[PDB]
Amino acid sequence: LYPVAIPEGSIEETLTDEDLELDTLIPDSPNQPYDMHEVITRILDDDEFLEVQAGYAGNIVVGFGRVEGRPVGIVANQPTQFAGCLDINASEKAARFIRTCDCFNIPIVLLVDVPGFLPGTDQEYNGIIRRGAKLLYAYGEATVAKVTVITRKSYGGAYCVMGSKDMGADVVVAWPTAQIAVMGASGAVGFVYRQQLKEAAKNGEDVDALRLELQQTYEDTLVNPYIAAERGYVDAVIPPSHTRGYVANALRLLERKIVQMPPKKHGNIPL
Amino acid sequence: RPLIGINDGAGARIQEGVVSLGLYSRIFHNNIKASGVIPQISLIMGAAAGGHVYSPALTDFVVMVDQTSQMFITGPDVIKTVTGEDVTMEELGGAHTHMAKSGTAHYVASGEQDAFDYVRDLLSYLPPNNYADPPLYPVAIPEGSIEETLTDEDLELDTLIPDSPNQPYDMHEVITRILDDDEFLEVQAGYAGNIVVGFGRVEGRPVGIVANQPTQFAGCLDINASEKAARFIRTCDCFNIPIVLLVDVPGFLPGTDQEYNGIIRRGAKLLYAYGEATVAKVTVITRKSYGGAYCVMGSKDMGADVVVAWPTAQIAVMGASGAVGFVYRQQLKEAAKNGEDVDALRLELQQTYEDTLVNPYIAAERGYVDAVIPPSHTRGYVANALRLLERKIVQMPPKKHGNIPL
Amino acid sequence: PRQTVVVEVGGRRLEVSLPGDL
Amino acid sequence: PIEEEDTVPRQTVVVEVGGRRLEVSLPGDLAIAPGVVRKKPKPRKRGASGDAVTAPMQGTVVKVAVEEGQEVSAGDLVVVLEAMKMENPVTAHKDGTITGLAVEAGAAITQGTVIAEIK
Amino acid sequence: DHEAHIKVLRGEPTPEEMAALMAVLASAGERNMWGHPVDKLRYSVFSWQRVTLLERTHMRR
Amino acid sequence: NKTTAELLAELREKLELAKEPGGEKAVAKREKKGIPSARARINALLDPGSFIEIGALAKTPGDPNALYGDGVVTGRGTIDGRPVGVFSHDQTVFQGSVGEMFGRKVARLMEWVAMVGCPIIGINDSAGARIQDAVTSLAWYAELGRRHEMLRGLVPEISLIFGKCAGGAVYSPIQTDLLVAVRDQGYMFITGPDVIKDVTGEDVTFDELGGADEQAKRGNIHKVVNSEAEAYQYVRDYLSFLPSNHFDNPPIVNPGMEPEITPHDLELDSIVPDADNMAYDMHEILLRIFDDGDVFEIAEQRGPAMITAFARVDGHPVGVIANQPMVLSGAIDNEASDKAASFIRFCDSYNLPLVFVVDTPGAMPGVAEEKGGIIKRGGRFFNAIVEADVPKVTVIIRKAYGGGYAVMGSKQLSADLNFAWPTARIAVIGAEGAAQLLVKRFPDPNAPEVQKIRDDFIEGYNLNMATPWIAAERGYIDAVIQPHETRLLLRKSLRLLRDKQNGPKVQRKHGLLPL
Amino acid sequence: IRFCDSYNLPLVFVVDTPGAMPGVAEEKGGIIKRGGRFFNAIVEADVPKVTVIIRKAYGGGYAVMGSKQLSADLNFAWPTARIAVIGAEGAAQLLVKRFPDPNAPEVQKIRDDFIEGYNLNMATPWIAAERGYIDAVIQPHETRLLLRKSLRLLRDKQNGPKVQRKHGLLPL
Repeated sequence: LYPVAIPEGSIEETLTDEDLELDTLIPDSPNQPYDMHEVITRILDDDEFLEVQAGYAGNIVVGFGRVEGRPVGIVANQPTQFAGCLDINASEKAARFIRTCDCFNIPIVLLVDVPGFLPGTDQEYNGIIRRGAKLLYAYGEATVAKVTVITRKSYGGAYCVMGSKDMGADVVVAWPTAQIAVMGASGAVGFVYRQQLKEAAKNGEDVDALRLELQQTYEDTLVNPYIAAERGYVDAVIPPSHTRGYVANALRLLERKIVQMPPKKHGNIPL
Repeated sequence: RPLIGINDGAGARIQEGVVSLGLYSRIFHNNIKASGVIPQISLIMGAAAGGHVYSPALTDFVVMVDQTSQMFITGPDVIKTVTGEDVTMEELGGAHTHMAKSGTAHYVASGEQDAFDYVRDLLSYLPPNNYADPPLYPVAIPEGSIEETLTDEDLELDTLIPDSPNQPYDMHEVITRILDDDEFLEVQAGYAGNIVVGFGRVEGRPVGIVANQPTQFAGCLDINASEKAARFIRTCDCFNIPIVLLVDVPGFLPGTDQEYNGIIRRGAKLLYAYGEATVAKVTVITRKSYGGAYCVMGSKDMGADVVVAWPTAQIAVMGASGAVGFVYRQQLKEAAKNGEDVDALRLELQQTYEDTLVNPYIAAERGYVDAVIPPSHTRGYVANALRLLERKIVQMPPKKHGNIPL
Repeated sequence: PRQTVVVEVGGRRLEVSLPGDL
Repeated sequence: PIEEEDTVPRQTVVVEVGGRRLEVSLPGDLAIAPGVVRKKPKPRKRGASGDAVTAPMQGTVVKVAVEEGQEVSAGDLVVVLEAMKMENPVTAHKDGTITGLAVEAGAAITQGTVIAEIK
Repeated sequence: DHEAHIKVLRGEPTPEEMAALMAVLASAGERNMWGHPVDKLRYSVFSWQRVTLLERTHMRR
Repeated sequence: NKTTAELLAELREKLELAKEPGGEKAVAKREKKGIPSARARINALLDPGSFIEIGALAKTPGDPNALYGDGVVTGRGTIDGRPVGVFSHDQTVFQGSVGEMFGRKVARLMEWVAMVGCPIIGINDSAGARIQDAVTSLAWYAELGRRHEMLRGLVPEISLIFGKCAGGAVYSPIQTDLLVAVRDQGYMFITGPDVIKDVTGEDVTFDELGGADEQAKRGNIHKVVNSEAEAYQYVRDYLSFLPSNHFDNPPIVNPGMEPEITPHDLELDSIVPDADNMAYDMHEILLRIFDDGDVFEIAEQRGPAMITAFARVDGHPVGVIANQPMVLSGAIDNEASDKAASFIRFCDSYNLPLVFVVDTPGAMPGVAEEKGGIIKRGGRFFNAIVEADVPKVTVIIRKAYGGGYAVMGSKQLSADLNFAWPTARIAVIGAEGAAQLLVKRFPDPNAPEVQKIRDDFIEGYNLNMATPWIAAERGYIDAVIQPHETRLLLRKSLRLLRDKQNGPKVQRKHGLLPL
Repeated sequence: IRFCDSYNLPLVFVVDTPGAMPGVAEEKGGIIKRGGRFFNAIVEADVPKVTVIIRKAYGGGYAVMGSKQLSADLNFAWPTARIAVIGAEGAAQLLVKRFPDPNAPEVQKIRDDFIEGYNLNMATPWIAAERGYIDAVIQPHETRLLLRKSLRLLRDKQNGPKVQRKHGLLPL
């Protein structure tokens, strides 16, 4: 625990100009990616980030840094690689890194921007169900301080493989641009309004205009952090600039943490 | 108490929204929490889709129905849209797919009744929790030495191994003779036939067999076999079931595919599983145990409690073909310089090495093999070892958990 | 089976073969 | 209890069979104690090289044959014990010197009393 | 034979009465340490009962 | 190269040769001496056919003319159907000397027996250093010495000295819990008579320096027997009282015999002599107060004023410490003290209740005792009896004075139940000592004045002081009982105390013992 | 040893002994059992154990004075060290006893030949270093700083595996 003096004041009083760049980091169009290192290096002390396996599974970024002298392991989705999808390689990379952190009591901070799992028969035949269950198992067994920052997408099962409150995330915070949903609105519409698309097709209406209008309504209503915050899965919706403050303060609060688990010899991780 | 999940559901109920994802997260967290505490068995009985797939993966055993059971994360139409590939659900995630290719499924029942029968068979071997001893049937213990109590079914082993080291045999011939009542519950029979793993009994006591299979890939260890054996061993050691290795391994499966897919990292898992395992570990060596695969297939220093070898065992650093090429490299080089019949010299040296070192006795001499036994004795030695090692007073340095290669 | 139960009656040994299980 | 079968507890019952008053002893484990072993119990008897001459039973010491410091040989008389007005001559079990002597004539004596020490 | 037998201390039955007697008398005649109380007891960090009760329960067979 | 059948036959040939790896010459020499083979010995000790040999073909690396087994037989066996580990030195190979593989095999067996948790029996024929590789034997003596500590207080260790246990070979046996030796065959010494002569010129025979009876009197060895068969029987009996390990329970044998007051109990009412100077054999009490005559005596010759024995109460094993008035008036000498202490600690480590049968004037006064360390040995006895967590019950028969009263399971030092027979005499010192000390030294003369004044003081002291009634009034003893009560009262007392949990005690690395 | 282990003091052994003293006085004194207790104490002790061998480690003297085989953690020898079962003179006596000593110059020659061979090839630390029984042969001036470095490393020594039980046993 390298000593550093924390500046006194509120979380919003102590905002640096570098923190304020997070408020403008996220592109307006959800199709435009951004480099998650821009968040990592700003929440970390001194931008010092020891990336582990930088050339492997670049769709997820894992590595060490410090938050107020405390070592942290950062695990983060990377939109510029495979749109940030989870896959076999990223799941195994993250799972082992998490388990090493948990062995040595290094808090884990998750930066989440995940649309889902990389579609493909190659992923299926190589075991994405069994392989991806390892990242669940690692995060669920991880008893160290686990904090989650949601930046943009957290869809479907990947909202669970990235660390949700019921997976024992100690603090979950979302940026305003977070998008927490069962699936993207384009897919959701085909289920939720299937009956209206049916009757529109029987009437021969402009079913593509109805598709667009319904998808718009869905995205405006549901594909936002507030529903999750209402259901209590996101503890706070914060301005991005606050993220460094929130991570630091939550890690300090979670410096000491007891979690009770049933007695076992060992865990039978899915492989 | 054991948990049984009969799974048949297509995804989150999207109308409910995120609530579904929260209760998925809770179900998964409970499956992790319970993992290694109580046996968890899943039966897929339909199209399990979306989040429904991770719960089976976190449970200890997965039964599927041959054509009525599908598992996949993403829909075939999604796959088509994003990649153009056309697949039916059956091709994508049918029982054959998850047995042979993905290796997620443990059994592919011919029907729902067969599936239930298989799950009852599993539960017959499994204790209700890690603080319980496996269900131990009383047995008519025979009395006298192994020599005095050999059955003819045991004597059948004395003639089993083919004379030529290059001719394979079905290891089930050994398994069903050493196990009680010939009855063996194979796990993942279809996935990686170069390793056979499953449950049985000896003197009524549950055991986990793990065995090389000479008939496929010469019995090489590959990635799939290494992971199959690792997870089966770890399940057994979670639930106190002692494990018996039947070893006939020439080495690892050579190839750039195996290397690029990580035979190093993913084969190291079987090392981890075996070294961690604190239940009784008995090794019988039948023909080969070479090189690194000697270490992986339960060497003594890995903490094999009882290691025995048949007289046909061949325990060596490498086969004589290569060993000659290293041990006699200089002499062969001189014969090549002088223009001798270097091939005849190789043949003579190879014969010499085969006759000298490629046998069990060198390892018995080092004490890596406790006894070189007539094959018929195997069931006696196994039963004696398992009867004595009910409780092993063994421990490892206190840790939160292992950092298993993952 | 038969349960051959030995009884002593005034010192006379008297095996009674009962039906086994019962 | 002298043989192995004698160690088993027994319950005695009266059984009437056709009116005949039979009396029957039932062993406490008969298959007609989770790890109890039965074996022939050892008699309450001392199955020696030791120096002590010891009284074989309670009685009175009607005669003392030895004197302090005398040498004796195996079979020589040491004392006579009157028990129930029967003579019980007690004799030296080994050769050696009487080197301690507690008894005297007319003394009442209990079993196992060390009469004398032969060294 | 050191087995403890039944014993007819008094009287003699006929064989038929013995058959009735014996038929009547014959007609009349896994560890799971999960949640064992010793785990439920609260011990001092230095309490000797951690040896002499807790281990002497969990280890004992 | 070879068929399976040819390989199997070659195997059988090797396994047969491994039965006599020294060959015809060494067989000849051994049959000349007339000494059974190490494996015939193991086969005699173990239950018929129960032996599985481990490392039969183990052979020293790189010596081209090494011999199988490296000089030791090692394996596992049942005795009376219960597991044991066995090793036995094979004098035919390298004179039985400790090689590398010999060390490895015995180490592996000690690991196995610690892992399963079962007794281990060594059969100790001479195991000297290798003539060709002495430093190896030095290292493996140290290795086995280390591996004993994983066994101490975990599993019963026995050694059967059937030869000259000479030099560094002694370091492993002396760790073991029970040493049996054979007369005129077993010897134990750290240096040979010849070496002693050369260094010092002191002259001693093997019988004087080494001999088994001398070592039993010195207390290095627990039993001397006349034959190996007797040794094996003594081992079977010894183990018949003991659990396989610290955690498992001992055999329960013939429980519930004689549920009532017998004539044999009523005979105790008159077994204590009327005159306080009269000695008697304590065995006349021990054979009657326990379930039967199976009082299995251990270390008989060592400190013969003290009896350390196993017995059973209602079929449960108990360790019995009794004084022996027949010897040294029952005074607790140096060897009685150390015998008691070690027997106590053994019994506690194997959960045997302790029954103390007291009849002692206390420590033996004298210069040879003081110079021999009676203070420190008694301190060890004091410590052992309070360290022991087992049920402790005491029966005071006649005199129990001073430190004898203390160490023989007083209620102080935390004995659990204290009974006295009405003959008991509890005091700091006997009437003779109290008179000779305080009263008699005031007169100058041994006049018949002081004679009658002294006799009257004895008369008063043997009534008002050296009687149990003070101790009973103060509750130092819990009851004064008629002797015949003792057997059934012990059954009830140990039944009550069976589940004793001792405390409060603070857990620590270990206690400390005057050493 | 047992006191130091109870109060967690590291144990530094400084060894220079021919081992147990020969004689009937010591034998009748019990040297065997005291040695067995010394063996027990040193193996029982969990504290850091460091041994410096300064010049003579024979037999049980080697074993008991913090041999690695008896769980000494770090073993150092000065180059004067001599590790053996017995000294050269005793091995000679074990040899010249082949015949009755004539005091002949031939026998004195065979004796001194054996002495010098033993003192060069046998009773020297190099065989122990080769076999790794001792971890270093060190320049004597190094010893103070090497003790510091070794005990700094061993500060947090946890001994294991050990099986907890009511107590061990040592032969009283």
